[PDB]
Amino acid sequence: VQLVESGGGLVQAGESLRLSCAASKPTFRNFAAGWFRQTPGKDREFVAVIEYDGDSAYYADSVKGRFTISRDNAKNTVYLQMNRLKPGDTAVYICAIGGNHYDPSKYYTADEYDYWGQGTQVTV
Amino acid sequence: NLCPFGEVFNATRFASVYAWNRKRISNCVADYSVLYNSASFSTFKCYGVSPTKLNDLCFTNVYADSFVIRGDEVRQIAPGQTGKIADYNYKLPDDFTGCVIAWNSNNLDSKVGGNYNYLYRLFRKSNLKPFERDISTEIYQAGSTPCNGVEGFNCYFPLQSYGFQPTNGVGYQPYRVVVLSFELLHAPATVCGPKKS
Amino acid sequence: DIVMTQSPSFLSASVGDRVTITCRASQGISSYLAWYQQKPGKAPKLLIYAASTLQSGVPSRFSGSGSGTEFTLTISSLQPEDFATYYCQQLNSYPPKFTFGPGTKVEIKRTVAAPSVFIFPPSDEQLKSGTASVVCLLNNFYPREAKVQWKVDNALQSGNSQESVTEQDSKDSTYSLSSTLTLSKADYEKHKVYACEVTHQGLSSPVTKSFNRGE
Amino acid sequence: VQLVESGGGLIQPGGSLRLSCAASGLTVSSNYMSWVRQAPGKGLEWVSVIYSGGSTFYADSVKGRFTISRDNSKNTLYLQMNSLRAEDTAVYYCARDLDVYGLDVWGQGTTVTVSSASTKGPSVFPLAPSSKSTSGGTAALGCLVKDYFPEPVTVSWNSGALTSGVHTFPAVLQSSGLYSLSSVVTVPSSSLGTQTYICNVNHKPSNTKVDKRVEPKS
Ligand SMILES: *[C@@H]1O[C@H](CO[C@@H]2O[C@@H](C)[C@@H](O)[C@@H](O)[C@@H]2O)[C@@H](O[C@@H]2O[C@H](CO)[C@@H](O)[C@H](O)[C@H]2NC(C)=O)[C@H](O)[C@H]1NC(C)=O
Repeated sequence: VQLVESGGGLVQAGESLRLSCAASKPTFRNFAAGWFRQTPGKDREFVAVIEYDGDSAYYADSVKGRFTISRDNAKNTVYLQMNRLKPGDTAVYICAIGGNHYDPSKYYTADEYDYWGQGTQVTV
Repeated sequence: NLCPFGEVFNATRFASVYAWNRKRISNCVADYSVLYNSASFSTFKCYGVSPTKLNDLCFTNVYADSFVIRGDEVRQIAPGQTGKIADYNYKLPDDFTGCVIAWNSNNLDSKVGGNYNYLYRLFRKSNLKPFERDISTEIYQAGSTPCNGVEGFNCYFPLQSYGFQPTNGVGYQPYRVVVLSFELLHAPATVCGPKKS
Repeated sequence: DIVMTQSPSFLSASVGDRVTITCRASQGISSYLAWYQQKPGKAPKLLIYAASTLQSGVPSRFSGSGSGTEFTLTISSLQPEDFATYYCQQLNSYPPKFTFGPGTKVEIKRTVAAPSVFIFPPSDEQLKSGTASVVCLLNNFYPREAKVQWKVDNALQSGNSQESVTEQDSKDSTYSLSSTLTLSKADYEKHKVYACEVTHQGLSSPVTKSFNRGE
Repeated sequence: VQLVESGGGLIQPGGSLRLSCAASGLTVSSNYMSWVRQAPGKGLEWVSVIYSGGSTFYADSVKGRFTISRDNSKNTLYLQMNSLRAEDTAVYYCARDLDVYGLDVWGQGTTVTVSSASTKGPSVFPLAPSSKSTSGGTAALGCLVKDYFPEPVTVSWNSGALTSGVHTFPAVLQSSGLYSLSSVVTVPSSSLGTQTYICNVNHKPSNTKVDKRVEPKS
């Protein structure tokens, strides 16, 4: 199963961008889909996560009120509407797909997921 | 009738992963508060279902798989994973609809000198199919010369023993794993939560 | 990541001695320990697996013991072919598949031999090129532990020298060391006395060989 | 049972190189096959493993740049190494992995050297004897083989006639990325004015052959 991220590029402060992560298989509807960013030099950092049904979501405090997550299992794709982008947000954004956990704190850990992607470089 | 969850979770002995147990749950009411209240589970992740709504849903048939593996190998009990457990012992399908529950069992499956009664399959030519159980004990041929049932060079027993000692690290410690599979076919539902029928 | 350690790093012994080398783990790895022997220029050779089981073809003098955080490799009677480096390896780990130890070098023991010290001035051919290399040589000494300190006008020199040590000699089981002090031609002509001080067990006090620029 | 390795050599940073491991006496497709590397003057480190079922795993230091593979018709293991850095310089070993049983079968190893330094011929400078090179009847002399790349170099004394007392030191890598080496010899101090002493340094990678005559000093 392959995960391909798209929708990244060069943008400025205040301007918005939307990220996408398509799934090769229709099984995407049964997993939880999350977003991580690995700023060059540093390690992975959690951004957002959406559950398979979409009836529960969790954002990080750094992007709470600025980013929005959505999904469309018919297209097997996750969405990350990135608004009010600051230069620190410059990173390769990777989308992760794993299980729906009873404890939502597991979404913050990257090792609690199963599939990962290639990443898309966003520059502000 | 309530669903038999104590016999799967409170079981005095779990099965080896190469010979994992499967118990068919049918025609019963299932209350997941037994697992909700207990804060001993290290892993509780569900696929195609949220773990919090399991008391509101019904299923036509539920399968309960149980075995013992290492903590470092629990992550392999998930769709699309690789490793000695996922490839040669227990393979979850990519379209898996169910839950995976695991908890540490160092207090129950560890012996001072070493508990060697838990086995996993180490040698196999090909990867297992989803939900496949291989209980074969035939000598594995690693070369071009036949073994003829005799162990030796390039001729090894396919199963290996875990070394489960209480002084082991959390990655080497035994973890008891329960896998719940859910099917929703065009058939009457036999396993229902208490909130539903 | 479980950390593996070995003690000692270097160890001298004679033929027939009981040799015990220890490998330790940061956490309990049960009996997931393997011992290897590597000789200079060769691939590692498996000696003991499962922390106690001897590999087929390995002499019985090699013994393995321990479980958990401490493991021991014992050679009851040291033999001339066992003089090599020994590594320990943790098995079935995560994230890496297996992690080796720092290794332990087993070397031959003999009587203490003092080093002969020779300092060599730079050549005029090299001084034409604009560089000046001064070489100090330590010949036929034991133990290998020795200190070579470069002094330029009685100023201890650090950061511009490099050392090279030979393996134990096949005949007298001694070592040989060379220290090369490299500096520019302009720097070399700003000073007069170039000394090489050697401290060693066989020397009652540090021996210093020195020359003056321009003979 | 044996493992024959080939493919190693000199490569520049960012280049690519393919390692091979021919197997006899064991079937690669039916075994855990692993690549292990050992940096010069360092310890051993795991690189990659290929399962008998096709599953491949890599160390975090080589993930994304290295690719393990096998050919059943040739019974040969392969290791594709792309985007090589200087820290990948090591002697690479292919080995049959038996998990808890260890790595029993090893290959002879192949050398991978990643460096941007050019191939340069050695400069041989005489190491002349003197009273500072004498120890009461024993005089020492040698040759300094400086600034050469890559390894190795061969040093003989008087066309291979002088062997006793000769000490050729292991080469050290300098901050310039080039190697330096010294070969010394202890001779009777009564022969400095009679016997001639010549060191023969040969560097095949640069086609350099030098015979430097070490004449005595004050
Ligand atoms: C089988 O079940 C018993 C039931 O006790 C638990 O009580 C809670 C702590 C909860 O977390 C649930 O797991 C159970 O309802 C297990 O624990 C023993 O319980 C009795 C009291 O009922 C107590 O006296 C013992 O000390 C408990 N033993 C422990 C904690 O080790 C028991 O361990 C279970 N056995 C297996 C093999 O799973």
